[PDB]
Amino acid sequence: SLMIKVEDMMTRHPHTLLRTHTLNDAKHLMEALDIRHVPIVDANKKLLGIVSQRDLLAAQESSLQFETPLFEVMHTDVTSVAPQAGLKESAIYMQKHKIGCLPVVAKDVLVGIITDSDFVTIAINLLELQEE
Repeated sequence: SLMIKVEDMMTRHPHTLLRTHTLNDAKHLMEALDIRHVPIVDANKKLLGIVSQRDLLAAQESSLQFETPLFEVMHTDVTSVAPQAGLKESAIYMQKHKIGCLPVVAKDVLVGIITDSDFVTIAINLLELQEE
């Protein structure tokens, strides 16, 4: 039994946006950092939702028929986890429920995110261990 917790492998201090910032802002932020998930938070860093590249692409495609506020784009259903959660359990949850990115929250405050990028890092460290 490995005791790895979500907080041990999550991306800490993720870049976030206010709900009144726009699709265009989230697009730009995603391009600048080459990321695909931007949590939406209030002034006290409390998680309100999250937008993915897929969300932005679907809104843009659905418009061909940039200024939309993020609160209109983000899904009203929000999945999150606590930082003390076990890593294997949380990954299995993400797998089973087809969740690509899982925000990590403590007392409503966003403390981190789990993304595919975090699993790459952890796969590398495990393979390195297996080699050693």
